[PDB]
Amino acid sequence: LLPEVTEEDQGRICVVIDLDETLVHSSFKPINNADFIVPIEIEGTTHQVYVLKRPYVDEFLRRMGELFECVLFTASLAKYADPVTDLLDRCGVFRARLFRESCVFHQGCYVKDLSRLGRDLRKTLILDNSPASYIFHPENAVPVQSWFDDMADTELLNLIPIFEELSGAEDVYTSLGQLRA
Ligand SMILES: [Mg+2]
Repeated sequence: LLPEVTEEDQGRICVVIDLDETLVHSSFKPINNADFIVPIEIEGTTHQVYVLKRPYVDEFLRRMGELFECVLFTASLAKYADPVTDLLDRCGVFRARLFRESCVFHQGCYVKDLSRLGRDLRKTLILDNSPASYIFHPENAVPVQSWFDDMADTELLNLIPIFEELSGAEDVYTSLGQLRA
């Protein structure tokens, strides 16, 4: 599902990161406030999508790129997720981008089956505001609050030390256990 790990990612934990409401929040409603506007052609017609970036996402993503092998894994469709991530990931942090079709369908949910990834699950984390994405691996999860438009959010700032603590772990199940301890 994922390309072979690179030379530089060699010993790194693999962190799977969701897009909508975790890193960004999108809408069809025009706003003046928006960080990006992306044209998406819908059933062959063209819809402006207005995207707000979550506070600190740029610095959060940069640090993560220094510490982990970062993957984007979203249940949204590529035609949306690729341009939005292209503009969001202004430093090239994501090694891979997986979309709706790499998810499994579980009666109406799209689950991110971490075991299809080709990485040691003892060295994999998932960051996602929907517990339904991680039905099969809640023990690898680092939950995060949904975000929409709150400019005073500091959740990604709060989480940086957390991942800083985790980044050298040999088994995430032990580490998350001691973090929660
Ligand atoms: Mg989400």
